[PDB]
Amino acid sequence: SMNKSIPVTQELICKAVLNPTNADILIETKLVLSREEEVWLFWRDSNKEIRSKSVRELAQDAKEGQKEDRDVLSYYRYQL
Repeated sequence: SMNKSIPVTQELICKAVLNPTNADILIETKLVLSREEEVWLFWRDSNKEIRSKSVRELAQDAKEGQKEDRDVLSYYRYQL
């Protein structure tokens, strides 16, 4: 609501969005560290294949003009 919660609908959406968390990857992005350290992210394309790519690689591809990279970054920001 206007800078508030009204948690009744909040707990509905919280319970609901965790059912497609069991079926997690809509293209929902998961964050895993390198374990040298770097941040990698995982998502599944339309043809249902898992893809991985570094965040800096995404940044440089966006600066290079990749439409799928644009889509992935926009989806990631909106998910955040």
